[PDB]
Amino acid sequence: RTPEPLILTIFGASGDLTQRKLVPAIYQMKRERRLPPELTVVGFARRDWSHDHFREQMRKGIEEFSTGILFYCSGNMDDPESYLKLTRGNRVFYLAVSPNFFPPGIKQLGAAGMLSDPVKSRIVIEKPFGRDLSSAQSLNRVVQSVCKENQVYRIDHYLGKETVQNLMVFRFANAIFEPLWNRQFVDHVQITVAETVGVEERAGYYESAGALRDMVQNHLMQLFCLTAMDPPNAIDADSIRNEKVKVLQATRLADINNLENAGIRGQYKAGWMGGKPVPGYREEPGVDPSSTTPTFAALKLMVDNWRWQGVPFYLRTGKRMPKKVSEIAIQFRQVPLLIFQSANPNVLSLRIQPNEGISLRFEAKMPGSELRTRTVDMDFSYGSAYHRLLLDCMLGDQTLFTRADEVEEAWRVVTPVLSAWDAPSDPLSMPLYEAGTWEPAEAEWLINKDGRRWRRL
Amino acid sequence: RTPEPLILTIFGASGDLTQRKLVPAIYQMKRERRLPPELTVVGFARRDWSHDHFREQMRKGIEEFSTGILFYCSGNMDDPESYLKLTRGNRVFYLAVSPNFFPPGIKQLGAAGMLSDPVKSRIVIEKPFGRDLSSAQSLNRVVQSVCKENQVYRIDHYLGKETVQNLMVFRFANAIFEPLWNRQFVDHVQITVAETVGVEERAGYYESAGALRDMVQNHLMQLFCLTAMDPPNAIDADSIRNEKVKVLQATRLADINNLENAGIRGQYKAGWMGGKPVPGYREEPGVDPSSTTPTFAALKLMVDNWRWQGVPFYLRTGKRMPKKVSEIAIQFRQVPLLIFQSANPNVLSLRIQPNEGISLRFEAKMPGSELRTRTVDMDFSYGSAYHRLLLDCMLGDQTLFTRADEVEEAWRVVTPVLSAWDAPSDPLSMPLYEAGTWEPAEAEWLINKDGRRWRRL
Amino acid sequence: RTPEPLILTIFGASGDLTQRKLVPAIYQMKRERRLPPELTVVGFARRDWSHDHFREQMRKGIEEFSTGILFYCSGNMDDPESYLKLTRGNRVFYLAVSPNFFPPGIKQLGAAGMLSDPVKSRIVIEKPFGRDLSSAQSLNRVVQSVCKENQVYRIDHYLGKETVQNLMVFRFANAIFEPLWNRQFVDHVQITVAETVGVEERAGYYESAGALRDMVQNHLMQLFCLTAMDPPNAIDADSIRNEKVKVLQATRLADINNLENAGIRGQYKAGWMGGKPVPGYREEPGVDPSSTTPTFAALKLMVDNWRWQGVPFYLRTGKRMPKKVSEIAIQFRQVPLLIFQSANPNVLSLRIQPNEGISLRFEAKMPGSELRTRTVDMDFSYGSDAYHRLLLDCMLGDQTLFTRADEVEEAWRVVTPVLSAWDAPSDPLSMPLYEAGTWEPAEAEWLINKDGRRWRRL
Amino acid sequence: RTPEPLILTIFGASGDLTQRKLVPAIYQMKRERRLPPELTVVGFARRDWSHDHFREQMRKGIEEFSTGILFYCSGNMDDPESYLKLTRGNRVFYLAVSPNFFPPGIKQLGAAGMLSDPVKSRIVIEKPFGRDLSSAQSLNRVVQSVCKENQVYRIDHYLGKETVQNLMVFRFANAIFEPLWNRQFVDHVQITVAETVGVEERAGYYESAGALRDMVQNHLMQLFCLTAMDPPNAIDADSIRNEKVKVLQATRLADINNLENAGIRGQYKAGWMGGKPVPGYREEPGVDPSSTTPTFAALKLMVDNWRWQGVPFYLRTGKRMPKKVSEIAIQFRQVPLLIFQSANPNVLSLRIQPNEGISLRFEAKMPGSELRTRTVDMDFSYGSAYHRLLLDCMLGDQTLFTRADEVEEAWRVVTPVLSAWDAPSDPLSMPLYEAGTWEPAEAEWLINKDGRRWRRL
Repeated sequence: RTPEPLILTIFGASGDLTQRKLVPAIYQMKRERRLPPELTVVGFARRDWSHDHFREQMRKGIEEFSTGILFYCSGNMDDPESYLKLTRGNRVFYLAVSPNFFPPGIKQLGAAGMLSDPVKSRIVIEKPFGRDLSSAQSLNRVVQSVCKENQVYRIDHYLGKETVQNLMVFRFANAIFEPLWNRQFVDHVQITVAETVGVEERAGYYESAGALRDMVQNHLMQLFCLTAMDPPNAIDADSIRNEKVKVLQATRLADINNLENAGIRGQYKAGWMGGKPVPGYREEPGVDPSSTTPTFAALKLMVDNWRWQGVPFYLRTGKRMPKKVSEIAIQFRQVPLLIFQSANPNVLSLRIQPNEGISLRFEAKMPGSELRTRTVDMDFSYGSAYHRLLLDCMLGDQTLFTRADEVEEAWRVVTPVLSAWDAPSDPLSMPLYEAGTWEPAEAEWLINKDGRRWRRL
Repeated sequence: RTPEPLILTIFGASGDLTQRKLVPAIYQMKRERRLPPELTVVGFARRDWSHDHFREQMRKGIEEFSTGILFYCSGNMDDPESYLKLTRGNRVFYLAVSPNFFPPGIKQLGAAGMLSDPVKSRIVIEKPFGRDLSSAQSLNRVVQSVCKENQVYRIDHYLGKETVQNLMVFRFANAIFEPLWNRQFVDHVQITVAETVGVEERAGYYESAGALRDMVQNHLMQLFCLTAMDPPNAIDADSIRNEKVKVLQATRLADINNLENAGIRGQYKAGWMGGKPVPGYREEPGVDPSSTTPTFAALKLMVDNWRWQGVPFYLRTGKRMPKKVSEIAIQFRQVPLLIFQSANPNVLSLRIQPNEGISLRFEAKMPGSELRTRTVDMDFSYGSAYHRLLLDCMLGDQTLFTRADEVEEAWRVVTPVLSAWDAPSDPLSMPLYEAGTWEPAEAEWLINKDGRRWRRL
Repeated sequence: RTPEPLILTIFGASGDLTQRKLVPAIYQMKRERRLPPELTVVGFARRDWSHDHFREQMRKGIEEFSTGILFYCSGNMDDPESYLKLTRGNRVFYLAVSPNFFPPGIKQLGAAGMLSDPVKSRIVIEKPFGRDLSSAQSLNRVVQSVCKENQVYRIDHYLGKETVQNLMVFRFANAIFEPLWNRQFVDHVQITVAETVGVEERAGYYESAGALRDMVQNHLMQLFCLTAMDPPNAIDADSIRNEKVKVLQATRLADINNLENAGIRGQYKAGWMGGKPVPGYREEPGVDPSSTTPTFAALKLMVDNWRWQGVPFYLRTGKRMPKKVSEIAIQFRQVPLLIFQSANPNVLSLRIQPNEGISLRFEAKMPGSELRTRTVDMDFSYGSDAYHRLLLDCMLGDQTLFTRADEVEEAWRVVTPVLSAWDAPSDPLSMPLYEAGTWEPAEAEWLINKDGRRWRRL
Repeated sequence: RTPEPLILTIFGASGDLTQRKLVPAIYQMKRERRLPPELTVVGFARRDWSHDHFREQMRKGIEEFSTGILFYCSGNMDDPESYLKLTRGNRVFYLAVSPNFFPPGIKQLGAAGMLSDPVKSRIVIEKPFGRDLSSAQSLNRVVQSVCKENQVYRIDHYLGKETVQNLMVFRFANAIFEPLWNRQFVDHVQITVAETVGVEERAGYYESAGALRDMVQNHLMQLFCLTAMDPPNAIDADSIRNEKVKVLQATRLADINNLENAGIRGQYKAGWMGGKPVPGYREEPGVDPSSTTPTFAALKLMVDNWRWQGVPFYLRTGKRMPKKVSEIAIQFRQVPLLIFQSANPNVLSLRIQPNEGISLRFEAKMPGSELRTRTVDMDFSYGSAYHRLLLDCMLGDQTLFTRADEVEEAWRVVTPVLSAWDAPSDPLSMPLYEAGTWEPAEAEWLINKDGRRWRRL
C-alpha cells in the first residue's frame, strides 16, 4: 500500500535472470497505481556499456516474455576500491551473484559505509544460503557484523501470502477443531509434494544439490511448522516466527543409530510420461553417467513436547511423479468400542497446490436391513510469484523471508541423513523407479512396517 | 426374518380404523411374500351380521382406499359369560374400541383365562395410555396382575426403524463427534417439530388433549432422549432402553417456583395459508366458541449430571406453522482468543422430516487483503406408517414400543405445567397468533432474555 | 433403625454352625435396644429333643464363646406337614445343610404354600451357590419358580457396608480425582489380598474348592467392580448394582487362546513363618499325599469400553504370605516431556484390610545446588463381627450386602476358560510350589515382568 | 562455579550501603573457597581524605556488624575531564548514588569508551528503575545507546533461587497437576503478601513511593507470572523469561472504565501491635500530617488466551498486618451431581514465606450411620539476602535479574490505576484501618460481590 519512494540497484553483472524476470516485474506493477512514479531504478553490472546501449535491453525481454509495452554505472569488481565510485535518501540492494561471491560482496560493502543506516538501506540475498550447518553459521556471522536483523532479506522459497493466512483463520477461529489437535486423538500425519518434470536445463545446479538440499529443507520444513505449532497471541509477523522457531527445537529424526528406519532415497529411470517416452536421469545432457544425486526423499520425524508425544510425521517428495499435487492428511484413532463389528479411521485433508479447499471423511450407515457402514465425504472449495516479494521488500514487512534463527535450526535436524548420504559409495546400490511411478519399492517398507500405508493421491 | 402362524382377534373391528387400515396393511404384507400363508382374522364386536357381510365389507374397504384385488363371532363387553363363547395355537389380540373400555376388557380377559401363555399370547393397547401421572400409574397395576412384561405393546407414536438406526451409527461409530458432546464445548440445543395443517376433522378428540398430551410427551420426548443418552454396550432392545430411562431420571424444568421462564402456550387465529384464507380455531366446526385449548407449546429443560450440567434444552412444537420440518441443532461456544475480527459460533444440525442428512457451519477467510471471515457450509444427504407396527408385533422386537418405566417417567417432568394450564381461567388472556406465523410474540422473549434467538427454518 | 416383629425358623440339620455362631449374635444385640423383643426362635432339625434340651444346648455355647449371661420343633425335613402347624405374620427361613440338599429343601417348601407372600418370608441360603456357570443357572431356575426377587438372600463375602460407603464419597464428592480416572492418564491397576494362615482344620471344603472358587470369584470381583464403575444417579441399593453389572458385561481375560499369559497357580510347602517349622500342604491331616488344588492364583483382565480401553488389571491372592494386607494401587503415566537443564511415575493407593486411609506419592526437588528429584508422599488415616451384622440385616432387608441373581451368573462366565483348564487331570509333579513365607511361586513374576512392570513390594 | 578474576570498580562507595552492607558480604564470600583469590576492589567517592582512611571505614563496618574479624579516588560526577583520571582485563561497576543521577553518569561513563567489547565490564543499576511507563522507556534508550544487553543488571527485588526451582520442579515433573491447571477446573486464584512493620526510618522514600510501586510491580508480578505461564522447552536463563513475557502481554485490569471494581487503597492508624501501642501513619517523623500515600493495595486482573479464559486473579498486599505470611491458593469447581449432603470446593496451597511446603484439602465421610461429609487435610514440609546478588554479577548470570521487555510490560498493566490515584483529592476520603487489622472495610466488597471470601491466613 503506497510504498515509499526509494532507489534500487542491482549486482552480479548482467545475468539474464534479472533482465528477463525481475525488471519486467517492476514494470508490470508500475502501471497499476501501486508504486510511485519516482523510482529511478539504477542499473549496475560488470560489463562496459552506456546509458543508452542497455535501455533497449529492457525492451528486448519485456515484450519477449511479458505483456510488453535507468542509469548505468558499470565499473570493475577486480579492484578493492571500486565501491567509492558509486529519492529521499533511500536505497535497496540486490545480490543476484554467484554462490561464492557473498562473503567478498558484503565485507567491502560494509567497509564502504553505505550500509550504516537502520531505515534508509536494505540488502537482499539470493538462494542458496550455505550447504550445511557449518557453512550457514559462518555466513551468518559476517552479516551480523555489517548490518542488523532488520535490513536482511533471504529468498529461499515462495509459499504465498494468501495460503498462509487461509490456514491460520481455519484452525484458530473455530471452536470445533483445536481440541482434536493433540496426541490423545491423532494417529499420524502425512505431507506430500509431487512434481511431473525432470531437470530440464539446470543440470549444472541440480548435480550438487540433490533432493534434500532443494525441497526438503526449504519447502517441506515450512508446511510442517504450520501444522504443529501453538496458537500465537497475534498475527503480527514476529509473533508467528517465535512459535515456528519454538517447535523446531523439539524435532528430531525417528532413529539416529540405524539410518534406515528414518530415510530413503531414489533416482528415476526411463519410462512413459504423458503418452510419450522419456529418458533416464543418467542419460540426460550435462549429467555424469555414474552419479547418485538423490531425486526422491522420504523422512520420518518425531516431536517431544506435551502435545505431540508419540505421534510420528511422514514427509515425501520427488520428481517425475504421475501428477502434481500437495496435501496434508491428518488421521485419527480407531473408535474405543466394538459394538459395530460391521470401521475405517477418520481423515481430514487440506489441499494446497491443485485446488485449495478442505475435505472431511466419516462413516455412515448403509441403507438396508443389516448393520453395515460405508464411507462418505464432505467438500469445500475456495475457488468455487516475484510480484508479491518485491512489494513486501518495498513496504518493509518480513513474513515471507526466513529469520536468521530458524535457518540454522533446519540444518541441524537433517544433519545425520545428509552426512550419511554425501559419503561416497558403490554406484550400483541406488534405488531406482520408472518415470511415472509413485515411489521406489524401498520406500514402501518404511511406513508399511508400522502397520500403515501411503495415501493414493 | 419370518413371522409364525397365529390368529388375530381385533376387538370392535366393526366401527372404524380396522377395515380400511388394518386389513389392507395385512393384505399388502401377505402379497409381498412376507407373512407366512397360515393366518386367520376373527372379528369381535357388538353386531349381529354373518360372515358374508364381513367379507363384503373387507372387499369394499380394500378396493375403496387401497390398490384393490377368516371368521366372525359376536360378543359383548360387560359379561364374563360372553368370553366363554369365544394354525399353531398362537394368538394376538387388539384393543381398539374406546378410551373408557380398557380396564374392564383387560380384567375380564385375564379372569376368563385366554391370556395365560408366556410365549403364545400378546395384547396391544391403542393410544392414549392415561391422562395424568396418577391415571397412567393405575392402568399399569391392572396390566401387571394379568400380563407378563413381554406381552404388552403400547402404540403412541411412530418414528421408524431406519431413523433411529441412522442416528446411532453416526454418533457411536465416529471418533470426532463424541469428545465434543459434553458441557465443556456446547452452548445449548434446540428441537423443533412443525406442521402446516391442524384439526381437520378430529375436533372432538383434540378438545380434551391439547398440544401437551398430543406431541410433547410422546414425540418430542423421544428425540430428546437420543440426543442426551450415554453409549450403550450393544444395540439390543433392552440395552438401549436402559440408557433412555437413566436420562429421564435427572431431567427437570428450569423454573418450578415461577411457571413463566419454563413454559409458553398459544392458539392460532384467521390468516393466510397457501394463497388462501383459513378460519380460526375457535370458529372451526365442532369447537366451543370460547375454548382455552393450546395448539402451541414451548418448554425449557435442564439435565443435572456429570456431562450435561449447565446446558439448557429448548423444545418447540405447534400447528399451522409456515413449513413442515423437524430438526435438532447443536451450537458450540466462542473461541477464547479474540485476535480475529469479522465470529458466529459453529452449529451442527440433523434434519429428519424435511430431508435426511447432516448440516455443518464454520468460518473461512474472505478473499482479498483485509482479515475478514465469512461463514460457509457443508452438506450430506442420505437420499438424492402403520405397516411396520403390525410386522414387529408378530416377531419379538422391543424397540418401536415403549416400556412401562418411561411412560410413568415422562409424565412426571411435565406435571407442573400440566396442572397450571388445566385450571380454569378467563378466555381472553390466551396468546393468539396468526395462521402462517411461526410463534406468538410471547414465545420470543422466553429465549431472547438469555441472549439467544430462535433458529429460523 | 429398628426392625419389625417376626418369627424365626433357623436350623436345618442341627449342626455345629448355628448354636455358637448365629443365636449368640441375636442375644448379644438384644441387650442394646437395637431390635424389639417380639420374636420367637424356632428350631427345626431331623433329631428328637425336648423344649428344655435345646435351651440347655444353647446355654452350653452362649457363655463359652461370648460375653455370657426358643421353642424347639422336631420331625423330618422331607415331611413338613406336621411342622406346618406352628408377633404378626412374619417369617424368616434359614438353610444350613449340604449343597446337594438345596433343591430338595427349596422345591418342597413352595409346594406346601409356606412361601406365598411378597413381604413376609425370607429364604436366605448358605454358601457356596453353585460350582460352575451351568450349575448356578440350574439353581437360579428353581428359585425363580417359587420365590420372588426381593425374598432371596445369598450369604457371600462380607465388606461391612462401612468400607463400601468410604470409597463412594471419596470418588464422587471430589472434583480433583474423577478427571484422572480414565485411559488417558492411567497405566495399570493392581489388587492384592494376602493371608498368613493355612487351611487350618477344614481340610474337607478346600480340597474341592481351591483358591479360584474361594476368594477370586467372591471377594476380588467386588473390589474390582467398585474401581471401574461409572457414577450412579443415587446411592440407592438398586442403583449401584446396575452400574456394577454393566461393567462385568465388558470384561474378558486377555489372551484367551493361550492360557499362560493370563493365569498362574501355586501351592505352598514347608518353611518358616513365625520362627516355627510350618509343615507343607501335602502333610496336614485330611489332605491326600498327592493333590493338585491351587493355593495361589494370579489373573489378568481387560475391560473394553470408552473409558478403560487399553488399561490392564492385575489380580493376586494367596495363602501363607508373610503378612496380612489388602490394597488397591493406581499408577499414572509418565510426563510427556523430559526435564532439561544443561522420574518415577506417581502412585495413588487405597488401603482396606491393613488400614483405612489414603496415600499419594509424587516428586520433589532434592535440596542443594543440583535439581535431582526425590520421592515424597502424603498420608491420611481414618482411625488416627461378620455373623453379627450380616445376620441382623435380613430382619429388615438390605439389598446391598447380598448379591443379585445377574452378577452371580456374570462372574462365573469370565473365569470359565481358566476353570476348565485347571480341572483336567495333569502330572502331579508340575505344580509351581513355593515356600511358606514368600510372596509368589517365582513363575507368576514373569507374568507381569514380561510387560516391563513389577509387583508391589507391600 | 568459581568466578573469574576481575577488578571491582564500585561507584559512589561513600554512602552507607557499600561499606556497611556490600563490603562485609564480599569479605564473607572471600573467607570461603568460592571467590577467586585475585579480586582487586577500587573505591570511588565524592570526597578525598587519604589512601588509608578508606581502610578504617571497613573496621567500623565489619568488626561490629556481620562477623568481626583497596584504592581510592576523588573523581567528580558530571565532568568529561574527570573520568580521564581513571588480574586480567575485567571490571564491574556499581552505580548507586541517587535516583536522579543515572542518565548523566551512564552517558559520561560510556563516552570515555569503557564499554567497547562484548565481555570486559558490567554495569548494575540500583533500584528504582523509572517511575512511570514514559519515565522507564526513556532510560532504556540511553542504556541501548551506550552498551548492549547481557552487560546490564537491574536490581529490583530478591526472589530466592531455591524457591523458583522448587516451584518449577513441582509443576512440570508430575503427571497429576498439569491437566487440572486450566480454565475447565479452576474457579479463581488468590495471592497474598503481608508484613508486620511500618515505614520504620525510611519516611523520606515511602512518601514518594506508595504501596503500588513497592511489592506490586516488583514482587507480586513475579509470583503472578510463575503461576499462569506455559511449560518451557528447557529450564534455562533465557527460556523461562520468554514464557514469562508472553503472559504479561495478555493480562489486563478487569472493568477498566470504572476504576472501583478493580482497585482499593488504604492507610493504617493507631492500634495495638504485640501488646504495645503503635502510632498512626500521619503521626511519625518525616511524614506530612495530611498525606494520602497508600500502604495497601488490592487489584483484580484477567488473562485472555486459550488456557485462562474466564478465570480472575486477586492480588493483595499491605503493611501492619497481624502476621507475616506469603501464599498462593488455587480453588477448584464444584461437583455436578448433588446427591451428597454437607460440599466445600477443594483448595491447593503453596506456602512460601514462613515455611515452604504443600497442602491439599479434600472431603471424607464422617464416621457413623448417616451420610455426612467432613473436611480433611494433607501436608508436606520442605524444611522438616544481599549475598547471592553480589555473586551472580561476578560469576555472570541473568536469572535473578529482570529483562528490558518485562520492565516496560509490567508498567503498562498498572497504568490506569497508577494514573488515577496520583491525582489530587481531599484528605478525608482515604480509607483507614487499624494497626492490627487485615484489610479496610472497603476492600471486603471487591470480592464478596461475586460470592466469594478472602482467605483466613
